[PDB]
Amino acid sequence: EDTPQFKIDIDQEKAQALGVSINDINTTLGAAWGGSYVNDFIDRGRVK
Amino acid sequence: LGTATGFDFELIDQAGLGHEKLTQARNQLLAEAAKHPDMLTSVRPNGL
Repeated sequence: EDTPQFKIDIDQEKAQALGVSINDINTTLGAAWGGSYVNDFIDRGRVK
Repeated sequence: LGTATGFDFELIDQAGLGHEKLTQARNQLLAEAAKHPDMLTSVRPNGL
């Protein structure tokens, strides 16, 4: 059933006036709140 | 194909030991298979 969900509403005029781009607004929003897969590493000889 | 009167053996590290822990298990097995000359001949590693 359809739930409450939290719409955040970026203004891109007001961001352009401050010197930020939306190429790191959406990343800071996305990687903090959703999580980001960056790359791989080795854990006891396994790629994880 | 392969050959008759000859086998083909693997040596798996199934616990995440490493490469230098597998070579020491590889050298232990070959030095123990060299003291049975009446059963096993020409035992060697295939790799480098």
